[PDB]
Amino acid sequence: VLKKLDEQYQKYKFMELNLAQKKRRLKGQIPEIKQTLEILKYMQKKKESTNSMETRFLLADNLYCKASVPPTDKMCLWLGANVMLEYDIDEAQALLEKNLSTATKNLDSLEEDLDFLRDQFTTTEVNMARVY
Amino acid sequence: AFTELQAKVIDTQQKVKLADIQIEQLNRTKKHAHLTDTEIMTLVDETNMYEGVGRMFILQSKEAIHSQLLEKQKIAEEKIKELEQKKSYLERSVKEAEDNIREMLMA
Amino acid sequence: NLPQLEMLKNQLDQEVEFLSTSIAQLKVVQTKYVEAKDCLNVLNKSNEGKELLVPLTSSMYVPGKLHDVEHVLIDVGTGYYVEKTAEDAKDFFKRKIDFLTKQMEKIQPALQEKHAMKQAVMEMMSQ
Amino acid sequence: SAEQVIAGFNRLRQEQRGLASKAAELEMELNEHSLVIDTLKEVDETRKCYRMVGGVLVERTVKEVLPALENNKEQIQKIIETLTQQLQAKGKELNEFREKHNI
Amino acid sequence: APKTDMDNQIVVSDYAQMDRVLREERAYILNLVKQIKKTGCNVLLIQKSILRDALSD
Amino acid sequence: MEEEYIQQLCEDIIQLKPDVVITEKGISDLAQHYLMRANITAIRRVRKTDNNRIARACGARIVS
Amino acid sequence: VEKYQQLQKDLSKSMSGRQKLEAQLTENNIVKEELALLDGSNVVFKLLGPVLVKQELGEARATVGKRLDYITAEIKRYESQLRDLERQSEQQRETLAQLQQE
Amino acid sequence: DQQKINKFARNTSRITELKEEIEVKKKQLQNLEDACDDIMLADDDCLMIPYQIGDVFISHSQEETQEMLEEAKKNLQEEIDALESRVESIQRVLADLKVQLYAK
Repeated sequence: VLKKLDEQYQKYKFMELNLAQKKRRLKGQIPEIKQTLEILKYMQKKKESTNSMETRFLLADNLYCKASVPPTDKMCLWLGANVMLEYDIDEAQALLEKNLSTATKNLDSLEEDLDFLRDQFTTTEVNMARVY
Repeated sequence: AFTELQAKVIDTQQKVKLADIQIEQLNRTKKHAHLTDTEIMTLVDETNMYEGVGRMFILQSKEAIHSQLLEKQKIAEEKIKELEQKKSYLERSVKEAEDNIREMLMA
Repeated sequence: NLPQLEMLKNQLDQEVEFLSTSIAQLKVVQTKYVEAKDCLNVLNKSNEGKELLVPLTSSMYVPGKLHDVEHVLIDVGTGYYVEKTAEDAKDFFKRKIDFLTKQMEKIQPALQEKHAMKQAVMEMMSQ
Repeated sequence: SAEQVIAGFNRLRQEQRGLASKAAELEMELNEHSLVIDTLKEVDETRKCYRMVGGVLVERTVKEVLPALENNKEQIQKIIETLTQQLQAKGKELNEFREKHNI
Repeated sequence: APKTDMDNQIVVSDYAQMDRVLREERAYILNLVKQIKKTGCNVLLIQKSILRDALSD
Repeated sequence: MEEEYIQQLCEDIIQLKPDVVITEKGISDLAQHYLMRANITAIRRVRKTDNNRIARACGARIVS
Repeated sequence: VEKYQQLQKDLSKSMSGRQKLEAQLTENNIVKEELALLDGSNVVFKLLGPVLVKQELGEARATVGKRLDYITAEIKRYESQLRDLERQSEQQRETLAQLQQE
Repeated sequence: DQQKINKFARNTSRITELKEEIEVKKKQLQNLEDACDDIMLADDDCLMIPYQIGDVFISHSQEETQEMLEEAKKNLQEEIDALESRVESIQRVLADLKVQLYAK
């Protein structure tokens, strides 16, 4: 019967592509935190204060203060929940590297969990559209 | 005549609205502006307290950081009056032009 | 016939949406110039040499020692940067706000005008 | 009253779509809660910590961080849940009354 | 440099197009300028910019 | 502040105690409305020729 | 019909980049004032490419002028391509419209 | 549906992502290339070039600020190739999933 597969591929693909949608969101969170350390990494110079180099302080997107950076070896980091925490060059090197693949994998299964909801939304609807 | 007396009731009823929630927002802004003081006031002396507005957080001493921040409280406390003053004045205006609509109708 | 009056109503709905958005955003973009204006008052105040915690990258914040409070940027031109005096930078912030201000301003004259004409079409609608 | 069932059937046909609209939204908020508790228990409490609040970055002890970090995190999940709940609890009326109104 | 769409060398339907080739026009006109003083001109007679292509000021 | 200047003059107008004020120079949508709020009938959209007729109606002049 | 659209399509396409030039052009003038204003009072910076080069004052103004100029030229680029892409649509319209119809 | 129907649709959609990522890695490689020219264009040894690392712009002679980009260039170049033949790889499956749809 054509009536089943027809109502199905629709309501497979609705929730299906949502997963291809809900797949790619989290690999979208990778480059944010992937580029992070690399910035710190070109910065990190060991046995030196990290960011000891030449800099121009970013106050805003209009104003900058060209300034002599070198601080203590630390990176104050954003943990969310309005708690900033002050890490050092390694914790940072760790914390921020950790946040990379946590964006990488949430791609997979968050797509996957509804990948059988795409079918269950589907198969629930195909009887639901036919018999009703 | 009436049109200019119609025009003030419209210009009021639209602009009387916003000031009413505007005072409300600042009453809120007074709070964290005060509360963001207490949280660093909670640390009795902290010079690794960073007062900063945006992205940059510059190191300062909590003291003037608080002196700012009871004013920031106050500043965020302030316009509520103006924003209540702007409020109460307009409701008085909408009926005036509403009246000279009606009395000049009757005359 | 029947759809044409149906067409221009929600048409003029969105111009309201667009302009209210544009003034909102041109209420937004102005706000950061005084930000660039005010952050310079702070750096003058505390001193060159205070620890600055500036963002490094996503969730990353990087420290630094304050220097050159008189050396402060104006971003203008297409791709160009003029670092300016502590005085000068705060000026063009104020400027580019005011450039944006009437830019922001006339939006609501454009904003408010588009709704009543939707209404005028919505008036004819229920007519 | 034929406006009820086709609304109900669709309101029964909507929410199985509406799972993702909830599962995608909360996930956008759920992605944040992970970074909240974890790197805390990753980092020591031995050092200083910040709290980032209105117009002010308050240096605040890690002992203040954990409660500011952990408590409200547990609290946020309640409302964001109920948030999308009423998003799709609002439409059912909209699906109910439009049938009544637009029939 | 030759006048292309105004006085100088541009090809763009898009900014990537313009930002890449903008390297070319800017530098050489400076060089062609350079060589003139390199050719020992203390004064320069430039006949009319119509008797010219143009001189970018 | 538009209110005050109307009144302070219209109170100067009230200083001569009218009801009818035929308003020629300085006519304002607030001017009659205040006078109409003053319950002083303020006759606007009017000629100074009328007011010259009125300058000869009370035998008066018109006052800057 | 699709043939009519690409020409409409590429029209506003290459129209898009040509406009924002003028705002850049506008700020190119805005910086000239400041490049006439700066003696280099505070460090002058071109930024082109992911590098931020050391920039000097005197080379910056002729640059932004060229930048002004180069951009100013780019009003003409598509204003050629405007009528180009504008025309090829119109030509096919009455055809493709009627082609859509019958 | 069928499994092919679920696989054939997912493959073309997985052809989509794989061709996406091939593309994006040219233009940094282009602009990093472009940037190697712009530092080279002015103030090289004669003046001191900050190379942009986040907000800290490392000031030195000319060579590295190009070579810095080159490091950002080198990796980005050779990433393009893996996803190139993978579209090529996954399209064969699709082109194989194409005929698997019709024969049955």
